[PDB]
Amino acid sequence: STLKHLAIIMDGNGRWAKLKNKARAYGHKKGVKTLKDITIWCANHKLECLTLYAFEVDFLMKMLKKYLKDERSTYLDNNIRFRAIGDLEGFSKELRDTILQLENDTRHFKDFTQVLALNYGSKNELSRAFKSLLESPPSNISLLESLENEISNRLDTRNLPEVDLLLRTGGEMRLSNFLLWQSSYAELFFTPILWPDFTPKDLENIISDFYKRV
Amino acid sequence: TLKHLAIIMDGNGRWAKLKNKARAYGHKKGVKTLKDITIWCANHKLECLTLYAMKMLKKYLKDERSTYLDNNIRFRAIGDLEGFSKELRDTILQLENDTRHFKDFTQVLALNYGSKNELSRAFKSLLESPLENEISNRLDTRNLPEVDLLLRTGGEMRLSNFLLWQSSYAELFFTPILWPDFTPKDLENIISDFYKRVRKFGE
Repeated sequence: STLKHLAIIMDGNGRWAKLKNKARAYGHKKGVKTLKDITIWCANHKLECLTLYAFEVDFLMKMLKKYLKDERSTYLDNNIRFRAIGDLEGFSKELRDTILQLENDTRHFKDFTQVLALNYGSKNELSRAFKSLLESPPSNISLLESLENEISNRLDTRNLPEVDLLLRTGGEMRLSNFLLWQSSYAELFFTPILWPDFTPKDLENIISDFYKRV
Repeated sequence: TLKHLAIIMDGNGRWAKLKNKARAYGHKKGVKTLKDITIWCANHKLECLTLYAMKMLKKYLKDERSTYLDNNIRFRAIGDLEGFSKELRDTILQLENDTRHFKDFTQVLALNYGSKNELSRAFKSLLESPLENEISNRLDTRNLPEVDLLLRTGGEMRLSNFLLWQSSYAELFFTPILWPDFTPKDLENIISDFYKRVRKFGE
């Protein structure tokens, strides 16, 4: 309805494990679970887009690819379109290929899309969109004065609705270079609840307040 | 470490309807707030103060020219100045010129400003006359530091197309206080909080 695109900055995973005198890796696992819970909830409640801010380095890109392979079924199952934003060029060929794969094998699900920000940075994304216009300018570029519409479609999020509600768990109140362009008019919410302790119920209360604001 | 403070002045209209008066009275009051906050930031050694902001503007630039000079306050405007009259543009440019010698504190009024539009003008500039840092220096704010604290008065919680690129890592603050009721005292509590926050992430 009024809330079509929800974006979430998942924070508090490490800090969570710590507070329970546990290993950081243990926190990132519950975090990943909450992620699944949150995307399914959203898919089941008619939301069009859900964007998650996700991100030796050679090993983490391997866990991702194994991760994406693990959940490949859960997407196709619930009919969730997978999409990835960020600088994919910085990933291993093996990973950038699993992603482009999962993306294409889910392109048809046009009702609810789950977007993962991987090796993503708003300034960088906008930089790449610029590099795109310098390499492939639009024919009527000489007759143009405003490039906002040109820029919007060169962004990784091309064809995705603008962010309606941007949420940050973990207590911090910063944007952290996340969807700056796409969140220029998004309703901002913040909560001290660590990501792993974040449940779908919390999401409901927050969404309830969203409408109140509107 | 608090060098650049950006503020979205909002709530001038609700303040007016509340006191049962026309918007003009609220904006009139909001100009005093602006002046007081500005002078307060100069006295406390901030480096830059950016404010998100018709007949009133030319008037303001006219009657306040004196306080910018007395207080050693450098004036600078950002936004799309083209959309302004040939007369309004002169006052603005002239004021930037009559104050360019001040180097300690700078006050930036965002006039006819849009963050998406500013990025659009810098891009166009780059194409025309040729990464992240190159785009940055093409922005209206090119010579100022990144925003450290972005505060929004009025109660609303959204950036509203304001300094999006320049505020990517800024600490966000929201206050229900309406711009005309906002005082230097409110600003101080907020700045004390900003430092408490800066101390908490390192723990």
